[PDB]
Amino acid sequence: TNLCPFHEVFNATRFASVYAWNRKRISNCVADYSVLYNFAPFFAFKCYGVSPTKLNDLCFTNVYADSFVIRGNEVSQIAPGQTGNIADYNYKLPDDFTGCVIAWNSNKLDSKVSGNYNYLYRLFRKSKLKPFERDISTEIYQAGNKPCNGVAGFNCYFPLQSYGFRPTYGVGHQPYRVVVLSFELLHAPATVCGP
Amino acid sequence: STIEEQAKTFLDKFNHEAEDLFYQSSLASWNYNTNITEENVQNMNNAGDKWSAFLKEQSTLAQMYPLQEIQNLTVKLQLQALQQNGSSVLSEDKSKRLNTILNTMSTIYSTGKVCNPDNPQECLLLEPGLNEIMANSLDYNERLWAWESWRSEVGKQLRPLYEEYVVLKNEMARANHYEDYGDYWRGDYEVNGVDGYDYSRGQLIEDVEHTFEEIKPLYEHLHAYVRAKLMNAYPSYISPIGCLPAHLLGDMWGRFWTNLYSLTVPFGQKPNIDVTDAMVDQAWDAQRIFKEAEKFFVSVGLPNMTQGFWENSMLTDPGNVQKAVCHPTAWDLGKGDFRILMCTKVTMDDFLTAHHEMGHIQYDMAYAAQPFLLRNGANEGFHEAVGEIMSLSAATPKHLKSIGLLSPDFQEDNETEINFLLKQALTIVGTLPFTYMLEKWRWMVFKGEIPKDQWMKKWWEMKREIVGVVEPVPHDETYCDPASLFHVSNDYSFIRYYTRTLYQFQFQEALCQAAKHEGPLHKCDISNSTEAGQKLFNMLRLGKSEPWTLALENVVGAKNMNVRPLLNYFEPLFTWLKDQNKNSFVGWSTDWSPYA
Ligand SMILES: *[C@@H]1O[C@H](CO[C@@H]2O[C@@H](C)[C@@H](O)[C@@H](O)[C@@H]2O)[C@@H](O[C@@H]2O[C@H](CO)[C@@H](O)[C@H](O)[C@H]2NC(C)=O)[C@H](O)[C@H]1NC(C)=O
Ligand SMILES: *[C@@H]1O[C@H](CO)[C@@H](O[C@@H]2O[C@H](CO)[C@@H](O)[C@H](O)[C@H]2NC(C)=O)[C@H](O)[C@H]1NC(C)=O
Ligand SMILES: *[C@@H]1O[C@H](CO)[C@@H](O)[C@H](O)[C@H]1NC(C)=O
Ligand SMILES: *[C@@H]1O[C@H](CO)[C@@H](O)[C@H](O)[C@H]1NC(C)=O
Ligand SMILES: *[C@@H]1O[C@H](CO)[C@@H](O)[C@H](O)[C@H]1NC(C)=O
Ligand SMILES: [Zn+2]
Repeated sequence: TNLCPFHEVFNATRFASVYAWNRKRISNCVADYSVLYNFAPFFAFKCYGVSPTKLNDLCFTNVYADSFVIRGNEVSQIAPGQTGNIADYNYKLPDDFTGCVIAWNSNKLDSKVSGNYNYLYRLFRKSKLKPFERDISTEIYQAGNKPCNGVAGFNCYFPLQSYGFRPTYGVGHQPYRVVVLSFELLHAPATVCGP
Repeated sequence: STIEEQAKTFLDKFNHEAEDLFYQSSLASWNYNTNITEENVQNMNNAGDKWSAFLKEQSTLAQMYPLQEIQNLTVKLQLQALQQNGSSVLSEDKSKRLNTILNTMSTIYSTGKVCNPDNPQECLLLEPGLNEIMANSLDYNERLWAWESWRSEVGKQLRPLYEEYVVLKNEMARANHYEDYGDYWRGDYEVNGVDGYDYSRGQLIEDVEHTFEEIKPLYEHLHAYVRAKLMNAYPSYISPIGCLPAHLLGDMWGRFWTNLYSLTVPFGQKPNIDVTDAMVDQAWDAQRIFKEAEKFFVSVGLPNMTQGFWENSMLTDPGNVQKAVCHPTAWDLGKGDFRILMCTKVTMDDFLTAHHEMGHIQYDMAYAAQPFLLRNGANEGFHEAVGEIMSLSAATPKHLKSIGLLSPDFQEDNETEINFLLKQALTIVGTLPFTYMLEKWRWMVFKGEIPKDQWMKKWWEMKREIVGVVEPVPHDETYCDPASLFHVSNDYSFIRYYTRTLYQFQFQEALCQAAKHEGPLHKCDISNSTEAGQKLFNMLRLGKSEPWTLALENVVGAKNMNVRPLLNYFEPLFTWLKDQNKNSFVGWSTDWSPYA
């Protein structure tokens, strides 16, 4: 009856930092996945355990749309079994990831001449992330064997770093908005469909 | 938590902050050099200040990680570069004094001027006034006046400053655990901890001297031919067995003999191949020139220019009110931004310069994936050698024929090939004894082998002995003639111009071997050969990450700098010069001088 709010996720004025990625639960609506064919570049559109061609052929218990911003080189890390700063410490997909990854260049929106320091990412962490885990802590990373006392200094770094997007950066360093549609399959009425 | 992983993480932080801070400094420098205002100067210095202060802060923090504790050579290389970027080694008082001296000598060189003896109101700077006389005037006395006035007026000011500069730079070097400042400079070629690729600082002296011996036959015949031609034009001023007077060499110091071509041209009846006319005929512009240069690098397998290159670069003079520093330079700002600043005119000179500067960009793009601290040529001579070989290939008549600027009508006779090699030898070969002899004098002064009261005595003994050049006027120790050259008074190493010259012909012979070129090496074009492009790329992507000896091997199959490819390039001229000097005295006598 009522269309799924994909506009709210893809057309958001400002995306979340990848370290504090945004999750929107999609439920109880008709899903015109077709309307996604907007934001024409769609620099990447890769689905897993499922095919894009006629995606409307399915029914799921729940859909999760994860949104964040990274830079061009790191889009390849948004994929199962990938490795690197983003996949290790910010947003990790599982090995058997069932869903899709959509990313497009937002250099016109997320870049500034003076540098856009709104978008951050996690640079250091004691360990890797579990799939779909989120760490938003701002505790000082300890590199030495001495305690940091909640302030950055020698061998003690603030764990979160900025991209500083500028419009004249190369394609690899330009900002890209990313959406990760996860498709949940449980033993439940499976109330997300639509022709 | 080992002290190696703490350094791994310290470099992690450093790289990410450095690329952001370096970009702001690089872009502020770009905006000044392309749009000269009082405001853009402020930003350029402010961003440059925060970049320097960031580095000095990080050099201090990098020195807290003992280098010896790191097994990983990549990490050890990066920390070493950050720690030796520390001149927090002298006291604050001597550090302040040394910078003051460096600025004073720089100011004297850039602002010093001499005034004409007839008219004490008409005066001239080095650039553009005095250089104009040294490159164009055929008048003995006008050349003698400018040569002596520069040294006796500006050089004498620099003499006491250089004496204190030598002392403090040596104190800086000794406290950094080098023998002297010359030993410090030779550290750019040093390699440690890699078996079969090591290179010591003392080895550079021996390899420069060993290779220079093999140059002497070619130089002595070039010197003999040039002297014989100059004697015809200046019969009363030049001895047939003496050294060449220092003010008759084509520029202010004789660093290059390029401007002697008009008086020394072997076959002056033939033209120089100049496609400047054909380019204007076909209505080329700067865009077409750089599109053609981009096509050249694609033809060997290298990638084309990024989209931001065409958007952000300045390939023409903006003219009108907006002034720009028009010196052709290639910019690697970081974060994928690559630019070329060039006030291009539609000339063959600028068409070649485009290929040279785009060669720099190709090197910049190839090692862009390396860590920030390893994004440079393998040593100081690599980056310039890469640029030179591109203008070598693009200038050959084969390449000019294929791109349609030189019709198949033009037949290359053996005499334009001798005219071409003579002009090349005047620049490429004539500078090698000059470059070697100057840096040898500086190395000896820093080592303390030349006392202050024999500085100018030994400088002119070595000029006569090694370069075959004699001063036209005696100079006591109130002079400082080395400091009359930019690189000496502005604190730059000079041996890079010798090693780069040898590398570029080592590169070209290897790339032409991969391109299956048959014929003299000077006729070679590596266009349309992807094996040559691949062979070059394997070195380009290394940057500073591997020893320059190994990076050299990935191109040419040898671990050390070699002079044979240079002689191979100039062999046709060498056989002609030996023929030409049949009835002329080859060599020179050090005791003859033009001042009786
Ligand atoms: C310390 O380093 C600075 C800057 O070098 C930069 O950082 C390096 C790691 C590498 O990335 C370089 O490409 C960078 O340029 C040196 O400053 C430069 O000095 C030269 C001449 O001395 C000058 O032409 C440059 O403009 C300077 N760099 C900038 C950004 O203005 C400095 O010389 C080094 N100090 C010592 C003591 O070695
Ligand atoms: C020195 O350390 C570097 C890492 O800084 C090593 O290169 C990396 O090796 C790891 C293996 O654990 C790979 O995951 C990386 O892809 C490599 N590259 C980079 C840029 O990290 C290198 O192998 C080490 N050398 C020695 C001899 O141990
Ligand atoms: C150059 O800078 C001045 C400000 O100092 C500005 O008025 C002018 O528009 C600038 N020109 C360009 C091409 O950026
Ligand atoms: C040249 O640049 C374009 C930019 O779109 C790129 O697609 C192409 O692969 C590059 N190489 C060639 C040979 O065109
Ligand atoms: C060019 O070749 C001719 C014979 O083909 C020869 O006589 C002449 O000397 C050659 N020129 C030079 C400079 O060697
Ligand atoms: Zn260059």
